[PDB]
Amino acid sequence: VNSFSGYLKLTDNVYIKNADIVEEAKKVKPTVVVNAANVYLKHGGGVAGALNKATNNAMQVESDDYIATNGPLKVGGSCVLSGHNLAKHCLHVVGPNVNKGEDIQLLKSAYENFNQHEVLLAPLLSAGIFGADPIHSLRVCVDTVRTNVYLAVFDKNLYDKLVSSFL
Ligand SMILES: O=C(O)C[C@@H]1CCCN(c2ncnc3nc[nH]c23)C1
Repeated sequence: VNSFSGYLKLTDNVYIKNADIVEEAKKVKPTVVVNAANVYLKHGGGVAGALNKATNNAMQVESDDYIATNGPLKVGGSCVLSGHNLAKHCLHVVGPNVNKGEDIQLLKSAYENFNQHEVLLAPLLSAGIFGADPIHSLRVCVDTVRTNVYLAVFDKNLYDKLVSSFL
């Protein structure tokens, strides 16, 4: 038993809810919140901008130090940093950005990072401003992640569509 509430169960291990991941994160304090990061950890908009804003820019400050030491992430890759006031840890995961021409097949590699964590609160990778089809992101998620993932979908219209079209 864990503290996530109001989720619909899609599979043995994948759950979904219409929620703001920032507000969901501040209430659950999950062990891991996933950020929809880019390779530079420049948290300007979308989920990342919103998560970073909720940390009063502390996420960005920590991220800039990470990049200065380690260089950029790979598309499909991840790093674990602090969760600040939102979670114990933040798993920054880089899904392909269709609006940059990145290969959608890397979406599976991106979701594989979730398997290193027993339980996660996450957005749909490559959705939103990253330009992928969220229905496809949810299919790849279900077919790739084996650990317990709680998906927060900000848009109520999208949430209902994802549920109604799920196979
Ligand atoms: O509806 C969804 O979950 C998908 C969208 C796609 C566009 C970017 N996204 C977001 N952008 C800015 N703030 C957000 N807070 C929660 N999600 C946020 C998520």
